[PDB]
Amino acid sequence: RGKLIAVIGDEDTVTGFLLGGIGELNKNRHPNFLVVEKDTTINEIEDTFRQFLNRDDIGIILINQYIAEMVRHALDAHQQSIPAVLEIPSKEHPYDAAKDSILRRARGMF
Amino acid sequence: NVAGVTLPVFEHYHEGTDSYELTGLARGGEQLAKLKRNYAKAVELLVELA
Amino acid sequence: VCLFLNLANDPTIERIITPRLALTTAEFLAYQCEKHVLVILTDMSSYAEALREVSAAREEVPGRRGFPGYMYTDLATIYERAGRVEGRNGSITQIPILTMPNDDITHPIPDLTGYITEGQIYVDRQLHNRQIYPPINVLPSLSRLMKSAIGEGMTRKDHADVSNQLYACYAIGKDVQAMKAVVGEEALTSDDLLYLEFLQKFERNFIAQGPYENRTVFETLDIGWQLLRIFPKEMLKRIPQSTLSEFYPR
Repeated sequence: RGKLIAVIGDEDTVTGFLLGGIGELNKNRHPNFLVVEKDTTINEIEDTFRQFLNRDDIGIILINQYIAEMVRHALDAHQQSIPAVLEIPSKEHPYDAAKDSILRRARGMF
Repeated sequence: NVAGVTLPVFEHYHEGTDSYELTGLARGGEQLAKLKRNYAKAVELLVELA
Repeated sequence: VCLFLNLANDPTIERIITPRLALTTAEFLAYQCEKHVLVILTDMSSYAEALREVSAAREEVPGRRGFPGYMYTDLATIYERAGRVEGRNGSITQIPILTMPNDDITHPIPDLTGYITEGQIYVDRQLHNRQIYPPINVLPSLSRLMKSAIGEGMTRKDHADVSNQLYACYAIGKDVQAMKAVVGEEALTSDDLLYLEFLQKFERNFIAQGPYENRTVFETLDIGWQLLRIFPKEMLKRIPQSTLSEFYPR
């Protein structure tokens, strides 16, 4: 109740997660997503992720893995716990155990 | 609680306010229905992982 | 029984000759009449104090921490009037009793008594305040010649294994009760819940006895088995399987 899930994928993934049942508009008409294609740049990616974090109602941020591949700097600087952040695979590139920020702390235990 | 530490986890209170009810009654039936079943179960599983 | 009573207001020279009368009588009895004598000497610390007094009367400079420099030899001429001898059918067993000043284990009297005797029994204060009698702590206590006293033809064939297993289970249960306080009693195993019932049953049924209750060795070992039958036969690791077959199923 007090917190909502939130997405950053593509059009197909945000529609998949609306079918799942997540996706919401702010009382300022801000969405729980930011669709990215060949158009927008990475500065938009990173300040969108920043305003995703600082927003004090978001608990579970899903981010497709191939999205996070170049903004690893934005999410590795994240060190708290409750702004949970999961990287998701898809058909372009499936799940890779290498570029994970939560398997970051499992050094040696593999 | 674990040995005095308070690990925070998540509860999935299931709300119901389904807006996607039109969804082409005659254009897309069982297909989209099972699709949203799949993706809702996936949402809950990833809540668990979070 | 032959009782030699020396009181705190008696002459302090008589305290020097009390244990020597006791041991002269014991030697007569054991080595000329061939009895088995047990000699109990209560508060050797008072003997040490009387020794210090009669030493200072000779104008001798004190020694380490007050007591004369020759206190080892004087205690040894008392503790060594014991043992079995060849050709006689009698023995002398000695049970000195001390009070440790300031509960210190390195004071001259306990420290020197440790160099002459074989083992020790410990009367504990945490067990006394918890209202347990007799308040004997079995973890620091030891008998250096137990291996010789027990076994087949002396007490019973299962003595050493029952004792080893009771010691092991008691130490493990103490550790479990330590972990229980930080981990919580709702996050303990089912095998750690057995090491916490053994603890209560052991201290209240095995150790705690009763000041007028005489338990022969076989009653003691049967109580030990009644306590060891809390654990499945597969957890008693220190008992050989050739004995877990004869005494466990009862």
